[PDB]
Amino acid sequence: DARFDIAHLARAELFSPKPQETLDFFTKFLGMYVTHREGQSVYLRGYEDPYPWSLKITEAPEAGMGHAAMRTSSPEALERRAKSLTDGNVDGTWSEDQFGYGKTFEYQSPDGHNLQLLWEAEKYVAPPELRSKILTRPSKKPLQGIPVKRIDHLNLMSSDVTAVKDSFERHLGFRTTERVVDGNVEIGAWMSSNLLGHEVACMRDMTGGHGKLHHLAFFYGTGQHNIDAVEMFRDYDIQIEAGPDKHGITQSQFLYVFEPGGNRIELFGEAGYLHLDPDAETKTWQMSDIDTGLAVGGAKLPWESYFTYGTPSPLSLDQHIEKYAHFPDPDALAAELSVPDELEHSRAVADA
Amino acid sequence: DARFDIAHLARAELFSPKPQETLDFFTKFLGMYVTHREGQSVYLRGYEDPYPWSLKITEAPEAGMGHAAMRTSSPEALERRAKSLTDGNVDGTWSEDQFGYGKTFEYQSPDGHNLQLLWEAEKYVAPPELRSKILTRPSKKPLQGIPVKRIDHLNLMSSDVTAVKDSFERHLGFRTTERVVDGNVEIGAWMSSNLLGHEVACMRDMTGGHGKLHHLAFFYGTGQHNIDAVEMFRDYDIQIEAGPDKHGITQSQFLYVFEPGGNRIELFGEAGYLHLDPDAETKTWQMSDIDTGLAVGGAKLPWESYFTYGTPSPLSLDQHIEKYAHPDPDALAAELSVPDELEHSRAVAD
Amino acid sequence: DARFDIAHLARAELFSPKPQETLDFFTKFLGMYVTHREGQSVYLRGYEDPYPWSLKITEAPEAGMGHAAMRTSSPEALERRAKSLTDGNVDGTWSEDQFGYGKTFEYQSPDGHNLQLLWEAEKYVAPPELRSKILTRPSKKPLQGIPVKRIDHLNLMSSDVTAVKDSFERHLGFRTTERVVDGNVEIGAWMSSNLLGHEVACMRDMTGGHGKLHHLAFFYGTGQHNIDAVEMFRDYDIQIEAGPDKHGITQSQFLYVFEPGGNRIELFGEAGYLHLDPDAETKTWQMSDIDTGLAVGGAKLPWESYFTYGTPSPLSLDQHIEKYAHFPDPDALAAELSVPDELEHSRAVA
Amino acid sequence: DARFDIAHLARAELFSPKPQETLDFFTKFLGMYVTHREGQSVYLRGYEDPYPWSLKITEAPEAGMGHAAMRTSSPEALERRAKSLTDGNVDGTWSEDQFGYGKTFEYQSPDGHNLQLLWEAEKYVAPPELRSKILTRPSKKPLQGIPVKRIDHLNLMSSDVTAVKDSFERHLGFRTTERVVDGNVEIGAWMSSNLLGHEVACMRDMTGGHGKLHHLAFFYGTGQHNIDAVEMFRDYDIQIEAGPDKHGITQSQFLYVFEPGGNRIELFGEAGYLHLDPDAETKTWQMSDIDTGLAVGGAKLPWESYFTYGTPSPLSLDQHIEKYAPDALAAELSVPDELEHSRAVAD
Ligand SMILES: CCc1ccc(O)c(O)c1
Ligand SMILES: CCc1ccc(O)c(O)c1
Ligand SMILES: CCc1ccc(O)c(O)c1
Ligand SMILES: CCc1ccc(O)c(O)c1
Ligand SMILES: [Ca+2]
Ligand SMILES: [Ca+2]
Ligand SMILES: [Ca+2]
Ligand SMILES: [Ca+2]
Ligand SMILES: [Ca+2]
Ligand SMILES: [Ca+2]
Ligand SMILES: [Fe+3]
Ligand SMILES: [Fe+3]
Ligand SMILES: [Fe+3]
Ligand SMILES: [Fe+3]
Repeated sequence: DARFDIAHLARAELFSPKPQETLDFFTKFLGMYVTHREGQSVYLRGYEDPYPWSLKITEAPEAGMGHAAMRTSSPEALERRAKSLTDGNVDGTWSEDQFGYGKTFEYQSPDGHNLQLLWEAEKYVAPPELRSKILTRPSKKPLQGIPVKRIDHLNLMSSDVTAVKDSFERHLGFRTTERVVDGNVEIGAWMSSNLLGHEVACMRDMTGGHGKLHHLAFFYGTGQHNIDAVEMFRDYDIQIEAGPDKHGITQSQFLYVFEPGGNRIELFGEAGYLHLDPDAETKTWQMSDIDTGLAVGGAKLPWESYFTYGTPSPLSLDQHIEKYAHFPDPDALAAELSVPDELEHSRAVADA
Repeated sequence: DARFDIAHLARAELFSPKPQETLDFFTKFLGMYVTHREGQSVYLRGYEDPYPWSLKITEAPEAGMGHAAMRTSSPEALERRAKSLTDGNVDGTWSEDQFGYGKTFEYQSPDGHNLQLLWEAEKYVAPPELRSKILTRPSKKPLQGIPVKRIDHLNLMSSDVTAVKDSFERHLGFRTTERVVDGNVEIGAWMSSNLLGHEVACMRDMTGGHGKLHHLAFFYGTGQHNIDAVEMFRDYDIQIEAGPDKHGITQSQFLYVFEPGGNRIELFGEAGYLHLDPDAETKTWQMSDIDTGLAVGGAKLPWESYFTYGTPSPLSLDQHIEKYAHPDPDALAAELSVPDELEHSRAVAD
Repeated sequence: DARFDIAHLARAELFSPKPQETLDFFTKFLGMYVTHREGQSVYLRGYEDPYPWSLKITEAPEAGMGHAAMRTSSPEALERRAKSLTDGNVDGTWSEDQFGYGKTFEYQSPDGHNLQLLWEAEKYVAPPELRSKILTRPSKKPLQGIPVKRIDHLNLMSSDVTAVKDSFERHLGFRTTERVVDGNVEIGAWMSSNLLGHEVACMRDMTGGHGKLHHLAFFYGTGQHNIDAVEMFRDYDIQIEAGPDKHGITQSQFLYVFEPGGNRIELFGEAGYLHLDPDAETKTWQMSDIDTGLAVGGAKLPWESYFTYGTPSPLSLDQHIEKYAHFPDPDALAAELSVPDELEHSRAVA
Repeated sequence: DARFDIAHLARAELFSPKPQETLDFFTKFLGMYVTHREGQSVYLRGYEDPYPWSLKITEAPEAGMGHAAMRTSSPEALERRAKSLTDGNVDGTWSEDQFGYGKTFEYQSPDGHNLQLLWEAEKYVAPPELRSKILTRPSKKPLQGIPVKRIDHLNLMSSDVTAVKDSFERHLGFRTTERVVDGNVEIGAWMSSNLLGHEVACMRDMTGGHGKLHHLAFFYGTGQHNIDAVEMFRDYDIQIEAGPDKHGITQSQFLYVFEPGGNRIELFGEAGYLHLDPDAETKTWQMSDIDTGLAVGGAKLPWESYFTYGTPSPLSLDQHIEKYAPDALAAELSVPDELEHSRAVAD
């Protein structure tokens, strides 16, 4: 019974070709605290992240995810999960080289995403002047930007959603709370080891790419903060993809923006739907279900980015939107033909 | 100085070919109180509308606005406004035939919209069991749907925005707070006689049509109520056009839906930007300004309805969206008349 | 490792001497669905409660909690927890007499609270016309009142908080996320088996009573809905105890009211602080810590009800408030002397 | 017909004996822009204040209101209002000595409050990098604190509420939208020249004092910003008096705090009830009406500060709360018990 072996998503690393601008996004707009700098990397936490960092920004020639690490529910759970992966012929490596954390198992998803498992995590203790009167809160909410509380979840792009889902289910004990299917093909899976709808999702890469990041998400817990965040991004020249609105899938209040390095960042409002029922069936969204899945309100997710752009991208975001909006390309048409039309021409999709 | 002669938008009448479904939308979803029924009409108010009705639903073979009435700030202001219109060769009629109101001056905008001015308005008094402990609140907030407080504003579609704007400015003393221009052509004007951004707007009908209703708006004052409303509309099968989001123009939180009779209804969240500065210049939105004007967030206003559909429509809403989403030489004529920064804005979906 | 054996709080039963008024509170104000009636009981769920009921209202001569049931994470977990309790000399009984559920283990807390454990629970299926387009949502959000999504948590009053806490920790595998201490005495414990701050809390009965209910809580997930709920309760004559505000303890947005039968009901806004860190130390609130624990904002929790009234009460709520506000009683003064003054004269207490 | 002669509340000046801490409160917590410094004063605006300042912070030995200025609807309206006041034997002064503004009429309320009228007001224009894409918004919302949009309203404490009300009604053309009465005594009056419930209120000073400031208020327009603001104030050691909640009177979402200099500041959420009906009767709140007037929710307004403390105060805030938790008893006997022992009052 692996169900309870993974506790939560501890941290993630973003690659940025504009590391200072990425850093300024996370500090000046999202009010994250800087806890460490070393080499070409800067380490940040939200004010309610429990460990010394949840986000690592690393200078790189391209955008994308350096890794994501999940924290286990015990040291024994870490041994059981690492052994399951090894016995499943997954190549792993043991490391202990990150500030604030100990012994870490590194491996790749079936599509090449860098994933990590750990137990050993230091509990962040604030300097006295940053301690909160709220005792569950390890540091005061900053006075900068619209500050995020913590990391929320990860959305991976895969050439094969089922292979990534089966890895999380079989080796990590995750359940799939919700998925989107087109005939017999899984094009999205939302997975969790706890009450959350998901901490890890996987969506089909319609461009044939491998091992990409769709988005990293941070948590506000309040829908208004997405309204405040989008008004900030609009007036301070950050590109907005879609939202604020509410996904039918997970019932999460969402806002998607592009940080200056080109990674897609999601801001999450109200937690939404907690999976208290311990043996709920997977909810499967068909193409007849699909419209509400994307957005309860009037929001339209752009075809030319949402369904096709992740990081690293062989094209700039501008070049990507150009190509997939046809500003035809055989690649763009291949993507269009692989996607079912109820999804492609949904009232919750706009095609530039 | 006509600046202060119009107090507010008192009421509007919608025509509906599905009058019971229209009624059910306003009572079951928007929790409006029914205060009267007469002939082919039902009369409603939101719980903070001050007079016995703000909304009249009238059975008709087509959708659209039967009329809108503005209340003046005094009986003398009513005489001054009616005289200004008469002296400007606007042909008006005096009537006194509506429940809850008295003497009314009826006239047409330059584009044929049925407009009215009145002073005499009964103050709604609730039955004892519906009185509020909040003394400015004339009736308890209902326990039905996501209830609207009151009427908010009117958006008129016109072949000629400037002619409609000039009428409100010159004859009613309105100021234009904000407008959208493309070269020398005004494609929208937002007009007010008070601190509100607007109680009356006028937007260019890009199909060349005349005298249509773009939308009637009702007020919540809370952005969350647009979120609650859109979830209600989504799960109870009302068509949603755009929002919830926030218009840069007026800084209003908006949600646009179609009531079953085909009229566009807007739900307004937070009041937004109050015009306290008594001599602010008109803010002119160009096509370089335009994206934020439509929506601060990621909302996309559909080309195929928002810019082209109003009531009455020579086409059904489904037939309209079919035609303007495609080609039709009429749809292409509309596309060529609209500037591309507006047409291909990141705040427009085709 | 019992940590993961309990999944969540499935349901609770309230006793009411005004059963029809209690039912009207939960249906007309809180928009709960009625799924079953049997004997002198009615069974209700919120629109996102997974089983056919989360709330049972039972006619009785006094208010209070008939029982609360927790659902296990497997059938094996139910056998393990029942065996732990039996091996600990706790008297249990096996039953299967409730609509929508199967085999149930009934036992009493160390202070006499009726607690139950079960695995077998039917999944509620709505009639076709009440199914949601939101596939995690088993039934549409109703158009009545400010509807609650689901049951949230339980707050038990005990003569001995530690005895109740040790039962949940040792027999059910709960962790204590937060607690309030006065010297060496635990006067509150907040306990969870999952990411929630708590599904079960226990607070010290300062009157020397045993086995009472402090409150049952339902979930909105949205702070505005506590604002909407309190405005509804205010204008429709429900007694409001405190809030809306936010507890420092759990970081939960709260509103406390009394349902007409005399039970204290809490409405919860935003989920607040999720316990993602699997081995966080218990956070201990002292009397120097205390003010923020009660309320982040300006809310004052009334001494004369919050700290002293639970159900069943030897007095009516009005008689209770009379006695503990001294409208002195040696019993009221005994309660005052047992409570530390930092708690009693906190800026978060009136 | 003076009804339309006053447009809005342009600005106010606060006195502070802790001028730097007061400044830090308005910049670090409330995100106000500093536009000028001169002598012992600093000038600030919210990002949607139309003129170069709405707030002036002035070093002084005691807290309180230096002045409040209302903007008229025309230059002629300024001449008419000034003439009405002088014809009523009110002592007025003409001045033109403030940054961002021109010709000003200064006078005192019947109770000694420093009030001003002006027409001439410069329109603030942001530097290019601070201009908003929202064209009605003259400067970007700052990235600092929970920033206020603009000044909202003023609440004056008076030994005689009726005398202050009569001045605003008869000389400035304000209407009283709502008031609280006890028998034939006005305990509160909420006054407006526009759709707002009020831009000026006056409440009875139960201590027998004269000419005090109860509070100055700033606008968010969003209830959540009061929630965000109170959490900020709680964790950064600002004293919170009451709220967040909603006043039945005006239907305004409110939060009351003390800035470090001792002045009471109110943060306003949703605008609430707009007075569109041009000839609504004044709504009179009795002592049977009273509970909802104070707070729709569970909020309790503290007797020991809310009903008795204003600036300048002969006592520190701490000394005031100490005393009001013969003078305290005189205050208690003058206040009717339905107000004093309301479920919306804490002692
Ligand atoms: C399209 C549905 C969905 C749901 C939850 C997410 O966090 C997300 O990015 C997308
Ligand atoms: C397109 C800008 C705009 C602004 C305010 C409105 O009420 C509206 O309907 C439209
Ligand atoms: C006194 C702190 C507290 C915290 C959370 C609750 O749900 C509650 O009822 C009380
Ligand atoms: C006590 C009622 C009330 C109403 C509006 C306010 O601005 C205020 O400060 C007080
Ligand atoms: Ca296709
Ligand atoms: Ca064009
Ligand atoms: Ca039974
Ligand atoms: Ca004591
Ligand atoms: Ca003089
Ligand atoms: Ca008294
Ligand atoms: Fe996501
Ligand atoms: Fe509108
Ligand atoms: Fe509780
Ligand atoms: Fe105020």
